Amino acid sequence: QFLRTDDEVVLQCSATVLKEQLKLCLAAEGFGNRLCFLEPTSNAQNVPPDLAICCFTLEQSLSVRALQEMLAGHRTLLYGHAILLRHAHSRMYLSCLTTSRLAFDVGLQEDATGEACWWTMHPASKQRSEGEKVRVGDDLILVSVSSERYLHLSTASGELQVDASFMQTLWNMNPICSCCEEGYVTGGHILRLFHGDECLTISAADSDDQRRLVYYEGGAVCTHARSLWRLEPLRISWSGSHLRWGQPLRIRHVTTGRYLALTEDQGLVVVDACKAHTKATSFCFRVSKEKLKRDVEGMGPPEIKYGESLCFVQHVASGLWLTYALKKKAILHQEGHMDDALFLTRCQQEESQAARMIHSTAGLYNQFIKGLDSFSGKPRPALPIEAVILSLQDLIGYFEPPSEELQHEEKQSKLRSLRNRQSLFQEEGMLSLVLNCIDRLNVYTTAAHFAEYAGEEAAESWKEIVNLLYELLASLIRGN
Repeated sequence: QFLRTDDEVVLQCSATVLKEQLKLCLAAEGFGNRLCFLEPTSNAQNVPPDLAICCFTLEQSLSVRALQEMLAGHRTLLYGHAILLRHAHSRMYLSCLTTSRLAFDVGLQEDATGEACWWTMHPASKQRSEGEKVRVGDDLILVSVSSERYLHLSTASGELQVDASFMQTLWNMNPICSCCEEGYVTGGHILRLFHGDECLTISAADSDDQRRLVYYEGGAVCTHARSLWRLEPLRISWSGSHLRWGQPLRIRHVTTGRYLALTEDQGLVVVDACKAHTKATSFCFRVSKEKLKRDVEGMGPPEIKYGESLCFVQHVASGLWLTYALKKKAILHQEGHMDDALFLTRCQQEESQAARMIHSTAGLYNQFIKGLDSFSGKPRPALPIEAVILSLQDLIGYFEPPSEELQHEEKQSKLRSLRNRQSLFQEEGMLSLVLNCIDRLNVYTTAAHFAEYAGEEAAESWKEIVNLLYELLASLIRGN
């Protein structure tokens, strides 16, 4: 019950809305948007929150003298210590920026250099004092080392934001996962479900089923992003704890961001987050199909292990089994089949990171296209110019080939990674998506012609965006 280094945590805070208390977590994307925002968690039962981009890892915890000395294993956090928080997804570091939305902005930093990415911990009442072990559940105050300001929740002008202000905000460092038993399935893990080879998946990009149906498919899918799922149990705290037979959970598709569900209309499908309520979205792993405890504040008993555990998947509300009707459709059925038992294989981080990058990129460029069609016919919804420019720039660096000066053995390995990272993006329809943005923009002869249908301000980035889109297209194609 004490926070240590290399622990996954979220930074939670409280706010009152419509005479009711709402809990909010510190979230950031990194790629495309460095700025931090707040993800509400109170409404979890109706709408699953976007937890993946909330998870932070406690890298280091140092005394004021040690941090000054560095600038010149599972260690416990003490009050007065300065911490380095690493974003799980982006691999970037939580830092105090130099821009203002007299207060700075809070966001992510490419590399942990200087004092900007360090935050000191301080007791929130008389119950804790400098040098005491920081306990799980404690309220705390966080101070930016670079600016000497508080990690602060803002209520201006009419929305909830984060910044570095002279006003104080109480923060809870709720633990996600601690040391876990090696080879066991925990929450927030990204994996594949195997049958018998065959794995659970949705159809390829631009398919006729609108990506809403679920299939058992073999061949190349086992190495594609469309087959990856994130297990999300119904608890914000200790969601990263060992999964247990019978424990309810949501199964989220990574690239599409949709949730495995049972529908009165269509049956077993995949559903939008805003329509993913508990009754429809809750599944569990069963040891068998027989007729058939109390949730714990910890990692709990390790029950399900990767590869070795054969699991039956059940829908909780209906008690229906996950079965089938080489590509066969996945259905929910009362009796199912004697061979319904799946096994689970953990997906490694490079593939896992890429799948999420696809999700964020798809949604952003789809917003950019939708905004273009709105004024396509109409001459004279703000376009995400800033985010698109940064997204493009980030992915160009992501796909950038190795330096020619690097050693042959290291070059080859780096080439193989780049190729596979490209392959994942390609198989998720990224080329068409980049192309669709180019065609829409090319409808215009010059930037001024574009300014006749869009803001002159928007037109000021027209040539930049179009060059960056072509540059990405080249980087996605290059064979390496």
